[PDB]
Amino acid sequence: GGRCLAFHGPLMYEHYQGWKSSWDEWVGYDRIRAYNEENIAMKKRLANLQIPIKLKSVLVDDWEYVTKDKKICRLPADVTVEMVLNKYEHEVSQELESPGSQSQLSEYCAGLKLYFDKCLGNMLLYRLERLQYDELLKKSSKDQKPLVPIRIYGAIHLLRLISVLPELISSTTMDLQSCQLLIKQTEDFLVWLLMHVDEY
Amino acid sequence: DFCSACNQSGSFLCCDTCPKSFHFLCLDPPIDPNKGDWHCNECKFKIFINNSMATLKKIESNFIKQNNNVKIFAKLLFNIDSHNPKQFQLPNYIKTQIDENSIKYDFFDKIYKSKMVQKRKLFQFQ
Amino acid sequence: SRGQYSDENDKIPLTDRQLFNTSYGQSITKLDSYNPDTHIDSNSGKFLICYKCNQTRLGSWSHPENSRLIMTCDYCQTPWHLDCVPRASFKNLGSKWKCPLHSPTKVYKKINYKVWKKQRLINKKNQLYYEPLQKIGYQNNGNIQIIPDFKITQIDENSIKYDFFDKIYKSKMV
Repeated sequence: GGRCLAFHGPLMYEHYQGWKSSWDEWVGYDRIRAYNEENIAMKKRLANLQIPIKLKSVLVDDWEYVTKDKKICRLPADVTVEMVLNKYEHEVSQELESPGSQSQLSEYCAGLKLYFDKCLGNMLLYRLERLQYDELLKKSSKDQKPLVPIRIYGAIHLLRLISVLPELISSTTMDLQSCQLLIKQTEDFLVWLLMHVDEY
Repeated sequence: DFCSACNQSGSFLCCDTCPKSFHFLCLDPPIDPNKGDWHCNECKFKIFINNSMATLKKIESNFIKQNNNVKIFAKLLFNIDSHNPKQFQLPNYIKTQIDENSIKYDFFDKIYKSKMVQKRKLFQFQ
Repeated sequence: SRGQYSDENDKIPLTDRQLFNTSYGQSITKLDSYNPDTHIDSNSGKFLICYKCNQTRLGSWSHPENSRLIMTCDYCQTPWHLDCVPRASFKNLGSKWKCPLHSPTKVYKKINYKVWKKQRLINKKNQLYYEPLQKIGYQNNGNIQIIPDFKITQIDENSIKYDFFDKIYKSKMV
């Protein structure tokens, strides 16, 4: 189909056109069109968005509170996001999600875990919290093991993380209905945490 | 001098390529200072991509062929070094082969969980 | 020739050699005389296997009535018997013979109605813009292509199966 479809420089392909039969080659390498290499280099140089107002008091309460206490005083924190992320597949996915595939919850949970795996160092880092992360990386470098933040970080910063993702969501070229779905599951998250006030 | 990632003054720290002022006790990369040289992440991607190589070609175009278990947000993962970090703030308004087996197993588990939620809904309907 | 619309749906006109002086037996028709050359493709010399029934049904010269007419598709070269799909004769004059297995140009979904006369493809210049981001619940209303302004996505088999199962798992309650 069409009139111009060639992996090499196009010669109105619909094999090297305009040449004899003793020049064919069908080996496999990388392919680039480049418009016949800029038309043989111009013929050899001419022949040479915000969260809804439902439970917004939490970040107001925690903005003043992290100035001197930072919401945590024990480095091996007993609160981990692993169980509260695992409970989503057993509590809200079996009740609120429409019958079908739970990919929109499980895949998003795995993506949130992957984002939390490397989100440290660039964002969500108060100054003394940065010092605490520095001392955690110092004490975790004595056995040349990777720093895994699933066992030393609480779930209290997850609310701030879903507060600070939407303005960097629109920082890249992205379709609007993906952001609509993002804010939809953010609304689902705040619906789930509306009555579960003990863990946060 | 100043700190773009601290919104303060602090001490003075300089860089060989793209010299910017930051805190000496808090390095811009996540690697702790507790060094012989310091290289910022914006300095890194610049000297790596933004100088003369693959400006038109998207590096993140072929990043999906090896990454698994993240699909919704992938363009923002590429430019994780192009933007410098900053201190805490808040606006006043608010105040493929193994991957094929992996996705096949995920679809298998999702089909079984669909069977379980079908059983749950016909149990709760009756 | 006179300045009419001519996309890939319409077949090229047949020449006078194939239409007037195409001998007697041939007569631009395979319904008459034994025509075993229509059952053999010149690309590989193998047998054209029909999609519905997996038989070429060439038959024998001693029993010409046991032979079944077959035709080659004009898009994917898929063989098809004349008795499986309801059709009397071949398709030589007019549009190209589109087998009933591809994407139709216009469909109807009565609910007044939506036509969706396809997008008839865009050339390989900068107008053809690709953006694969989301696989579940895109609502891209078609015009997709399969990989291993007019917005199109690089969809695969997994995403199609996912949204199909999602839609028929929401629709089985109604």
